Amino acid sequence: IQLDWWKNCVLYQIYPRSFKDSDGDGIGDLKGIISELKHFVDAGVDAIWMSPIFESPMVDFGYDISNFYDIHYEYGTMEDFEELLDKAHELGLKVLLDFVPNHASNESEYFIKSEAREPGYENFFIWADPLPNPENPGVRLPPSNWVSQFGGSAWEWSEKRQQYYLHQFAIQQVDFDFRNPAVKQEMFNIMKFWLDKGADGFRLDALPYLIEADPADHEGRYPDDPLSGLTQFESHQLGYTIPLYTKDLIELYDVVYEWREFLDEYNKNHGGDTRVVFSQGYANVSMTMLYYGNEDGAIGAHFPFNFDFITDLSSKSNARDFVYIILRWLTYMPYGGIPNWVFGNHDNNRMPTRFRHDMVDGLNIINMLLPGVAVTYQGEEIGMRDGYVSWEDTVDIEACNRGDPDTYHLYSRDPARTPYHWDNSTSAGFSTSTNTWLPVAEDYQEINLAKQKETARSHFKNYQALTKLRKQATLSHGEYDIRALSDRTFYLVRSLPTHDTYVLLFNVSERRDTVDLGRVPHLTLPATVYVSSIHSARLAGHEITSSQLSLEAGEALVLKAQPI
Amino acid sequence: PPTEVIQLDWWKNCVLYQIYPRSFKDSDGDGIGDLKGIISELKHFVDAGVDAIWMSPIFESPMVDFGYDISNFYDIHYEYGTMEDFEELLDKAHELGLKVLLDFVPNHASNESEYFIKSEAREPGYENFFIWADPLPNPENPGVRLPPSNWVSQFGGSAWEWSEKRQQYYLHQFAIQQVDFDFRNPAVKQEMFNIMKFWLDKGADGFRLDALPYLIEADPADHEGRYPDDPLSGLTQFESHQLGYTIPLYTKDLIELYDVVYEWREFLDEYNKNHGGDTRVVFSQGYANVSMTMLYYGNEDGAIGAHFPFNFDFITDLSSKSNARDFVYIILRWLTYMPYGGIPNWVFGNHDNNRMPTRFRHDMVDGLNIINMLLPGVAVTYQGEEIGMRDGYVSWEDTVDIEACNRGDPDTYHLYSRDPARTPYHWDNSTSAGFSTSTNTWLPVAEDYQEINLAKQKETARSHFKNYQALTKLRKQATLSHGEYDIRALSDRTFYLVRSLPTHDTYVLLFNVSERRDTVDLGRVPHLTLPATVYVSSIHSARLAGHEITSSQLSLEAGEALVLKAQPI
Ligand SMILES: OC[C@H]1O[C@@](CO)(O[C@H]2O[C@H](CO)[C@@H](O)[C@H](O)[C@H]2O)[C@@H](O)[C@@H]1O
Ligand SMILES: OC[C@H]1O[C@@](CO)(O[C@H]2O[C@H](CO)[C@@H](O)[C@H](O)[C@H]2O)[C@@H](O)[C@@H]1O
Ligand SMILES: [Ca+2]
Ligand SMILES: [Ca+2]
Ligand SMILES: [Mg+2]
Ligand SMILES: [Mg+2]
Ligand SMILES: [Mg+2]
Ligand SMILES: [Mg+2]
Repeated sequence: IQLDWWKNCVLYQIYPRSFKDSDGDGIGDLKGIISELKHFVDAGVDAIWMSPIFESPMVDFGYDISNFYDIHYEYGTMEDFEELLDKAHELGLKVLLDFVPNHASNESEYFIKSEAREPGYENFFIWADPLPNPENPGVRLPPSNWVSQFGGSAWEWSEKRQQYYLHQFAIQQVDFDFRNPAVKQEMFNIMKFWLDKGADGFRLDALPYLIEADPADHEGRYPDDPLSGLTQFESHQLGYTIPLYTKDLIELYDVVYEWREFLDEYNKNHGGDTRVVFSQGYANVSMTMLYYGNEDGAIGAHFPFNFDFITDLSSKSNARDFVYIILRWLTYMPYGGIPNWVFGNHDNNRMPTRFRHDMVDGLNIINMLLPGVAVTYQGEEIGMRDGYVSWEDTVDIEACNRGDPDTYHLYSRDPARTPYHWDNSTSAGFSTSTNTWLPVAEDYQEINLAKQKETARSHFKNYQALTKLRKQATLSHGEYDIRALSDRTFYLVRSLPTHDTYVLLFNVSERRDTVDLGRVPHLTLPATVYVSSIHSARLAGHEITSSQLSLEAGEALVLKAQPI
Repeated sequence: PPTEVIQLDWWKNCVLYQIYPRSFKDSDGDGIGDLKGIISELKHFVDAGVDAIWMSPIFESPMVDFGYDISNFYDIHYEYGTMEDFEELLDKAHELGLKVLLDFVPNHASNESEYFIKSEAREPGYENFFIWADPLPNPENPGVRLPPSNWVSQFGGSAWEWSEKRQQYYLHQFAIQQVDFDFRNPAVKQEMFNIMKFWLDKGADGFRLDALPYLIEADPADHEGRYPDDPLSGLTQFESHQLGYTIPLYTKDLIELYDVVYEWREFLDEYNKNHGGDTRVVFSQGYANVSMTMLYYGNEDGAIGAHFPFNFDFITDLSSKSNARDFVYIILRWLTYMPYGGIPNWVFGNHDNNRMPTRFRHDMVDGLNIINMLLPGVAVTYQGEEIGMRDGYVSWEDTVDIEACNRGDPDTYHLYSRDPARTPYHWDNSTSAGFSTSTNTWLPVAEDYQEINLAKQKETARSHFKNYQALTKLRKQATLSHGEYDIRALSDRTFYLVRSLPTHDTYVLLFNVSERRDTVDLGRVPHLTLPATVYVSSIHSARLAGHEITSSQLSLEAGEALVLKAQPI
């Protein structure tokens, strides 16, 4: 039976500001994306989601939204967006928008009206009174010790309103009150507006932070978060507190289930292709699985993002660690759940930087060959590395607020946001201008899409071979078997009776490894190399005939073998 | 017809039972368990379907750490009995077909050992038997003596004790009275061979080897001729005398310890080659991360170590906070990380940790013993798990565990004390649960002995003990010794474990580990064809052994566990 599109799509995250500049201002834009929609068809991408493109002061490059109903002028107009949707659908692509429900810009009308106590907006954000200060009574203390994800107090004093407002993110990102039925209605209004425009669904931002302790349950006070007791964190630094009262509250999931109830209604009433929500939240695996639904029968996000290849694996990982981490989502996911696999995003170091340059193909093979949904971040299809960004060039508010000239590199997301490497032209073909909002990585001459399209073997040609492979019943409907053959090498087998068997072998280590292919289930020899790492001695079409296989450091093969 | 199978070597699928001799059976009314006690109940292990027993330490000991402080590694502690009682235990155990393993503590000796008395005196052959160090130079005021480093004892305080006699510090990672051997001393390493040969020659079938993570510490040659400080944890809740104040980078899990273990295995392999009869084995004790734990089996350069390291995952990583997905995921860790050729093992308790039904729940006893017995490899049972013994209440006044006496006080002792898991075994409802004829026992008998005792569980229709016997009996079936395993969660509440083998019966555990009821589709369980028969059920299950499962829809109560017997694949 053929699956609904979202159950095995290749999903590509576009960071619009760094994708394509169509107008020589050094800033990626919608006309730029429209100009390269054909790239997604060439790559074998099914669906694109864009990081935020709504009206925003750009304090957090779009995650601070001042109007949820119109396009950010630097990216273009409502008309450009409508054209992007039209041409993407024409090419067969699905298009998801980055919805940011936790917070609004302090330049939003919601906030201005709330700060001024305009009726029906007074309780739109979290507003609280100061505490008195025993050590210097002149210096007001905030309602609680809560710490912002971007450093300092999560509480900002409003001169105008004579109260503190909550900001789990930047001072300029103001936390909506999700116990307010008017806030919750406004979220339906925003989603209805963009679905009415033709959007294929939403990526839902920062959900762990939706709800904080109600002061009603704590004698009218905001309860302090427990202390970590780690001496490397001072009271203004993220890590000083354990976010017991400020993150992963059980009530956040009820909001998500209400969103899915609304979306299921909409899909029923409008028909056509299913519109989906994919949720973003870094949390422990059990809190992450409540985004899918709960055991009482609630249904949530079509899936929450799996960040395990970001959070729990790196160049420090061995083959047993790879297998053990891959098994986590597969062990914890509810029955009928769609697995997904994320290798990078705009908040984390790029895939080849976190792992090694020689592991790029193996990592893209894992993404494409595991059951479910492959997620690609902008650049991973060509093996883009972290770009060098000086203190002087750093614009990430997280790095500016938490960091300084000596430390900024511990915090900055900018190195994973440097402009896309189209070719070896000025600014790697991202712009006609040499003034890119972030500096272009120094290695764009070695690493760009044009070069990879015209070399016999490249990351991009491997990417294309893998997205093409996902059309095979073996990958859409086959079983999986995964195990380590040593500390250095593991296998992943997809099998399905009467259909071809596909086997990943991946030496994730820095050393040669010789493995016994007789230990691999469902693998009969001779077998044919379908894809090999760009540094493999073995080419596509090569026959593997010996049961003893030496893999070089980082080497990955996909073998096509006889059906079970 | 059912295929023939070649029987496994004994140690690859034994049920291994840990005896804590002080708490097992008092034969003489002193309230202290003893060897004649154990001899009198060797038939209990045959009745239970145990293949091998290991005893916590019975060697001469001042009893500061109840046997782990050994003053003579070549004789028996007088409270437990004599060498002759030991020889008698071995003979009668072997006559009944049991294997017997001794617990040997290689890391440290009693300060009452001749080794330490000779070492403290700088006697030739023994001066460098232990780790002796000068004070750290304190030029900033030479008046005050500083210890060699900030190292913290596992039992609280400095790991360094000043000897007025020798005018140097000695290392004790445990109690002041437990002195760390120098494992870079070839004479120490040879003495460890001499001890194991002596007990193998008596006819021990092998050893459990204690506290192996602590064998080797940093060599001052690598740190400019001083003992390097352990890094600070920087946790606000620990001061410099408190375990937790340091990270044991220079004091635990050093790579050189594994070379000692591989040398033990080399010595044992040669001994087995030169004596024949059944393989003698070493099982290693070490609490460490999974990568450091698997190095006990061997390494990927071909080194071979312990027959296995103990798997403590059901103690360290699962509890009553765990759901069915946690259970599966933790079970998969040993199976994923274990090297090719390695024998899995499963440990639910010991003399250092809370009892299984206390860590989990009282309603989970059967399900936990089923997991132990149905998983592939070796089931390890701690004294009392076969009847579902719970922790005993032990007051501060009755607390004798040196770790609690050193680290704890009237308000805190319960955080550290191992005594609740060491309370005397519940034989029956007589005086002191039939452990002793006296009302005076070395630790108090748990208050629930009238409700939880072996004799009662033999007389009643359904019991933890009767389920245990049924499971150890099932382990003789080819499906459990030789069969494949499949394990997955059906929900957050219920997982399955299927043992299957073409032409032999299929066996399926279904376990609701949650506090809520769960209904599951048995159609999702691989190799399960209905109708199927309940082989074992939890003592409060709606289903008795022999109950026919015909419906593909199965409702399980909180804690309920079933083993189903189903037609061969
Ligand atoms: O380091 C970023 C920080 O924020 C998270 C929260 O889920 O990411 C999302 O939310 C932020 C505020 O809207 C954005 O800055 C970020 O870009 C967005 O993806 C996590 O990545 C992390 O905790
Ligand atoms: O809490 C006790 C402490 O010691 C360990 C070390 O592996 O256990 C063994 O070593 C001790 C000293 O010989 C004994 O007191 C203990 O009974 C013995 O099992 C661990 O359980 C722990 O780290
Ligand atoms: Ca919030
Ligand atoms: Ca030692
Ligand atoms: Mg532009
Ligand atoms: Mg970060
Ligand atoms: Mg006695
Ligand atoms: Mg303890």
